[PDB]
Amino acid sequence: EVQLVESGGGLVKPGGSLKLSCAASGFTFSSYAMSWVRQSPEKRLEWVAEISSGGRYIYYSDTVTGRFTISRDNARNILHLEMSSLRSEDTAMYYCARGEVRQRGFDYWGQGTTLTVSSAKTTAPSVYPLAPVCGDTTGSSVTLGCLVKGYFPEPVTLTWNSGSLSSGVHTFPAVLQSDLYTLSSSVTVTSSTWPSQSITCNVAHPASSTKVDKKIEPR
Amino acid sequence: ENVLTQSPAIMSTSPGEKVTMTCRASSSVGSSYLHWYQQKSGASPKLWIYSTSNLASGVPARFSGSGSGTSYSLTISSVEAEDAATYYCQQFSGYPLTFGSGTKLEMKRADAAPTVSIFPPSSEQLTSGGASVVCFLNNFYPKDINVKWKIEGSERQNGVLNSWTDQDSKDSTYSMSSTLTLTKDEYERHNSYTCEATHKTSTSPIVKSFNRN
Amino acid sequence: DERETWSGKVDFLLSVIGFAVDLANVWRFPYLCYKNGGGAFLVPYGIMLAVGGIPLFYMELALGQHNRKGAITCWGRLVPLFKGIGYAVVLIAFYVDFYYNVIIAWSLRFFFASFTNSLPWTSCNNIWNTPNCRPFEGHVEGFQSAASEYFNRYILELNRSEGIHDLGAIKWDMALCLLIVYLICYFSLWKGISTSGKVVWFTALFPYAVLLILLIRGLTLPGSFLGIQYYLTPNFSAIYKAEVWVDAATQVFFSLGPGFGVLLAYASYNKYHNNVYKDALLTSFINSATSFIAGFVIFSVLGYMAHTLGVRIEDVATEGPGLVFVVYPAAIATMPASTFWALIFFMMLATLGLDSSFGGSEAIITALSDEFPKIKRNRELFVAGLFSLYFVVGLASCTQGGFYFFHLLDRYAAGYSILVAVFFEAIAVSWIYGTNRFSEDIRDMIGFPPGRYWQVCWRFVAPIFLLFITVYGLIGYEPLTYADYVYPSWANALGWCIAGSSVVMIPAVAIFKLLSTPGSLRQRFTILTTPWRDQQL
Ligand SMILES: CC(C)CCC[C@@H](C)[C@H]1CC[C@H]2[C@@H]3CC=C4C[C@@H](OC(=O)CCC(=O)O)CC[C@]4(C)[C@H]3CC[C@]12C
Ligand SMILES: CC(C)CCC[C@@H](C)[C@H]1CC[C@H]2[C@@H]3CC=C4C[C@@H](O)CC[C@]4(C)[C@H]3CC[C@]12C
Ligand SMILES: OC[C@H]1O[C@H](O[C@H]2[C@H](O)[C@@H](O)[C@@H](O)O[C@@H]2CO)[C@H](O)[C@@H](O)[C@@H]1O
Ligand SMILES: *[C@@H]1O[C@H](CO)[C@@H](O)[C@H](O)[C@H]1NC(C)=O
Ligand SMILES: C[C@H](N)Cc1ccccc1
Ligand SMILES: [Cl-]
Ligand code: NA
Ligand code: NA
Repeated sequence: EVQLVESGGGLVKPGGSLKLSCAASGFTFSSYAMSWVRQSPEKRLEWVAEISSGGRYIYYSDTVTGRFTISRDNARNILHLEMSSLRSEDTAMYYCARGEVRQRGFDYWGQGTTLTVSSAKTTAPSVYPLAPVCGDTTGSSVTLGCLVKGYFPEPVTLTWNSGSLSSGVHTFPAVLQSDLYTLSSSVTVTSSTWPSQSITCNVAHPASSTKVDKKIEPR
Repeated sequence: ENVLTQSPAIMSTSPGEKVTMTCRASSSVGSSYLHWYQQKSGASPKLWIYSTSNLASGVPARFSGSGSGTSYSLTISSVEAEDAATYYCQQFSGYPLTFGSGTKLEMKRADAAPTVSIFPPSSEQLTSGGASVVCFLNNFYPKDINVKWKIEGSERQNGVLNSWTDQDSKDSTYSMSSTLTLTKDEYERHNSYTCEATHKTSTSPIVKSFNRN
Repeated sequence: DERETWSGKVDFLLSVIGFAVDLANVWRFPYLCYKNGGGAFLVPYGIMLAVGGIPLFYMELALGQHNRKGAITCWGRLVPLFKGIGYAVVLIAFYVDFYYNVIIAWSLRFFFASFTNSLPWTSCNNIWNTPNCRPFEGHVEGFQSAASEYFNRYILELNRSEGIHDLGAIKWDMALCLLIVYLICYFSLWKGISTSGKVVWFTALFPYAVLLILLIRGLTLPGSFLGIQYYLTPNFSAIYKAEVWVDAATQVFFSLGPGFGVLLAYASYNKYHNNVYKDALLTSFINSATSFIAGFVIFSVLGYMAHTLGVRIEDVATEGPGLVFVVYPAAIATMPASTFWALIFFMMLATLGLDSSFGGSEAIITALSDEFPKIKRNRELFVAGLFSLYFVVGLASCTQGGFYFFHLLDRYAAGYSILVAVFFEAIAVSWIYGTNRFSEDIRDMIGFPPGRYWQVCWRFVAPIFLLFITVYGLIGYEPLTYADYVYPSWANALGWCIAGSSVVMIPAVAIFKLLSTPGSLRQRFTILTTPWRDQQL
């Protein structure tokens, strides 16, 4: 039906600039005012800017005023946030949101696009298999693990056996430490299942062009 | 700027129980301008209640909203596990538009002990010059848990990373990962590695450990 | 900005309600109900109110609140090619002040006349009477009622004038009343809305006090239910005719004030995020509801005349000045405690007119105050000069032939002129400026866009609504006459001058603005159809 699609987010060095975009569809984009709303990694929602249906009334939060510029292409159905002299406080997921009636709120939201503002250089994860200790079966079941260490920026894609194996999986959110995320995943299958059948941890980190797979053997 | 403070900050509830949560503005807000959004973990916010009382499209009748001036509230008359999410209130009575600080709603359930597991560094990592022991602590409740590493019998406090999963939509339990990283030289200068989880379920810490064969 | 603002929202609402509710709420709406199928008339009336009147009424109010300037500046900032609309509207309001105040003065004149224990207009044996005088309304022209001869032969001395060419002696007792009116208007308007919006608490509220008192004395009279029957008894056969819808269209249009720049000026002192839409609806409703009520007030008494005083209902059921200055006072005089009913009736008549003259003048002052900082700095001076020009030219209507002068302006000053002005106002807003921009303006103010209903009405319904009125008002045209007198052809053409003198500003000023602008004519319609809001970013 109505659909909004933000795009353009990515890593940027401080003071740098970038242009987010939202592709409206499924409704008459000219008729509705739009807003950019961001969510910081600490999950706080913060409204950024609003533009009129006809683009003639623009409001900005004091946080971004004179740095951000909201824009509107009513012919091509595209909303725009033009950022500049970015700073790490601007790191967030940016949402594009419909909101023509104030008395009714932001009735539709995009899936969001992620801005990361850092001086950190992009670096590929090392992925390590986590095979269980010497001995000592068991154990109606066994737990296997995978260690995705030392990458930046977020996101990475972890799955098991290319997603065939979704039950029993716990994939922990990454945690930044001295400008490098570390991440891990645990998966548990019945003791019959392993090592009788291959269990591979497959990891993707597009920002660094990585695409590792790691079969787990009980060395 | 009209700050909106919400309490509680986090909230646990058994399915079927009533839940209330409040929104306090630092300035008066017209009731036709107060709204609420629910945001389930990993998803975008959804409009939920608009101008105080009005359920959004698709919002089940359990929900209701009330208030005026500087005080408003969301109420769920009988909670369901699908209702677990973070709720945000919002104003449009004035620019800058502002969102509330959130009430994260969570499912209460009967206590469950962690399934601790300890993993020695992989050979691929030791050859790198690194060494991180890992200790998964899976499927427990309530969320609070305390991991504690020991080389020999000595505890080590420095150099750790802890991750917590969001509450499971299925069994409503929590899980955690703790990673102790050392130089390979420090790892090989010593033999016994232990990781032990104090948790409410037991007075005795749950302990997993391994020597270097 | 900074721009002065209403001392409180009730002041604004009363200024608007006071402007819109005037004498025609009393002396035309009930007559139209009686003439057009009773309560059946409410159907065409309500539909015209909904698709024509209120939408135009809403529009000008929103537009004045958004652009925050008076009529000249506002239309110039909105569509410069049509800045003339502001000039047209301004001196239409200017002409209307030349005669409309005379009705108030007649009201004061009858008021000062009722300080007595036996009302003058009762009987046919006075020095001003005629052998042909009857105690009450008849249906033969040569035999007036005692109240008709009082008004005509004593108050007006209209019998002594042979026409508009023969204005006769100035009647200083009237000039005194005309002056008192202008004094009341001056000390109501010199200080601006800070006092004008406080004065209206009386002038806008007083009539309802009197409407209630008269409504009770009315409905307690013998024969009062018979009157209500003539007033409201349905007859949907009327709905079939075009003339009835035209009567509803025109009544709706002239009863609400839209396009006179009056609502524009009043809304221009609103806080920007005021809910002007809620104000336009509450306010429209009160205007019509007052007409509905007043109808009961009139026809209860009209019924009492037919039942008690022995007179055909069709002879007493009438519109315009004759109803309030002759027929109603006639009925009052037969009642016990008559002196009391007379004093509050004529007081109500005057306060009914005062709020309205206030708005007409304010449309002018505010328009000129915004075009010219010179006069804005000197307001207390400017109005004094304006009301002076009013009082002096107005002395013509205090002459013995003065009714003939009043009647001329009443026909030509604003009637045909304002309809074309408002027609361009609708066309300018919806089609040049765009409903798009306007809806967006309204949301920025009140937080939501106007519904597609209000949009369809402004874009399509309104212009052919105004068109519908203007065309039937042309096809029905006849040369001006009053009673047995027929106006001379030069008098007719002179009123056509007053009529077109304002309308002509629209194309005049458009022509003149084109010839100060540099570019090619594709290039020049655009520079003059780009809003001031957009040029400044
Ligand atoms: C006889 C006297 C005492 C009463 C006169 C009756 C009017 C006051 C009523 C009759 C017809 C009514 C209208 C019936 C239909 C509507 C549609 C309604 O549409 C909307 O809600 C617009 C969407 C938006 O809110 O933006 C707006 C009011 C309106 C024009 C009403 C305005 C008030 C009206 C004129
Ligand atoms: C004449 C009899 C039958 C009915 C009397 C109608 C009177 C009482 C009604 C008609 C219009 C009404 C007013 C319309 C305007 C407002 C604005 C609002 O913010 C305060 C109330 C106030 C001031 C209303 C008070 C009551 C009122 C004066
Ligand atoms: O209502 C009649 C009443 O007053 C009349 O006097 C006039 C007066 O002559 C005029 O100058 C005017 O301004 O005031 C009154 C208006 O009617 C009669 O002269 C008087 O006898 C009678 O009682
Ligand atoms: C009637 O009484 C009034 C006082 O209210 C007085 O002014 C007037 O002269 C009286 N009329 C006559 C004819 O005496
Ligand atoms: C709309 C008012 N009933 C008539 C009026 C009176 C004075 C000026 C303009 C209009
Ligand atoms: Cl009316
Ligand atoms: Na009216
Ligand atoms: Na009035």
